[PDB]
Amino acid sequence: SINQKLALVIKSGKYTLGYKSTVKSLRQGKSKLIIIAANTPVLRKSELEYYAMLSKTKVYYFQGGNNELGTAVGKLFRVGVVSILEAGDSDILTT
RNA sequence: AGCUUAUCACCCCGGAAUUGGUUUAUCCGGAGAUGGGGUCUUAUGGCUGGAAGAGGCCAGCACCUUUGCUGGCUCCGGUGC
Repeated sequence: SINQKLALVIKSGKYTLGYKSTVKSLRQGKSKLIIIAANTPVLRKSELEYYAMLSKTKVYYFQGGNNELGTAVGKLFRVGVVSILEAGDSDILTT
């Protein structure tokens, strides 16, 4: 269950929301996992994948739109991409 | 004609729930709000050149007359379903 794993990292780990801040984290090497919404434009999705290739960052594709991804991270606004800086008690990186 | 002048739009920094901003009219923001600093269109307005030498309003003089001559002032504001 990705929703339960993603909910746990919010309460303990360090995360980052939004496209502009995610690219900054990948550029600095601080990112460990990126989650992309289903309805993200392909050109933006293609650019994010290219950035993760250069920094050797694992990419996960969320099975839902930006409305659904925002709910999973416990926010009342749409989220297009989520960058995980470091996990806490969750094992999302090892699953 | 020169300088300058803008709602909208756009850029940089930054990263938002204790949701904020905002129109008479409810729309916008992690696809990046509010905020701080910038860029641009010149509708339009301001100052200056054009240009006071013009035009306007008066006063004092010549005189059949071709008809003129000499003087001053022409400034500074307010208001709107």
